[PDB]
Amino acid sequence: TNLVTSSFNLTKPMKSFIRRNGLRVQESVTDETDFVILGSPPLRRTHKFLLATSLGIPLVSSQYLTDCIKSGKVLDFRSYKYKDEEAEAKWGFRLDDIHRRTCFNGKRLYITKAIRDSMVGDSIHGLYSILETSGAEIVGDIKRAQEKDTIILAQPDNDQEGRNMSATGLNVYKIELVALSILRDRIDFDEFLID
Ligand SMILES: [Mg+2]
Ligand code: NA
Ligand code: NA
Repeated sequence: TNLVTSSFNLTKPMKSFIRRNGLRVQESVTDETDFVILGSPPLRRTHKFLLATSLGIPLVSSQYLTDCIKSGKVLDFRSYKYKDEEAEAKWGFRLDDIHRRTCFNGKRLYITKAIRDSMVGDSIHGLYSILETSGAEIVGDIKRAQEKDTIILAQPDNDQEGRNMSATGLNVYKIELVALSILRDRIDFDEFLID
């Protein structure tokens, strides 16, 4: 059984339980991950959480491993699904909505130069990873971003490409579109439209 943790301090006794009971901690979420343990509420919208949600991987409470130790047994993690009604209301999604996301399947996305340059390193890496994991095609040539139904992600300010594309009549969207659409498995374009 393969698990990942996010926003959680695995203890030494928990690592020993994992080692002795046929569990394995992975560094990254993949299709081979069976569940992700998250730190206790308030839920943090980490990269691992977003990838797990996109891939249909269950999220599990921090209490699971403690109860496994107390019981001396590998309990059913499905009985320890993560709960946070506050986050569900904030972001408009449901944690028990566990399935592979389809909302970016077949979609083409253009990310402006301003975003690419500002996010160089871990941030842009994460954005490309969530998109590609979710079946999106990333467009590199701004001239191809004119093609029908391309989703253009831009900054609301200080973004020459976003400004110029909007000036042609195209719509450009805030980067927050991606994380929230994964959580909802639905793209609510008007919420993210840049004026
Ligand atoms: Mg870590
Ligand atoms: Na962390
Ligand atoms: Na415009």
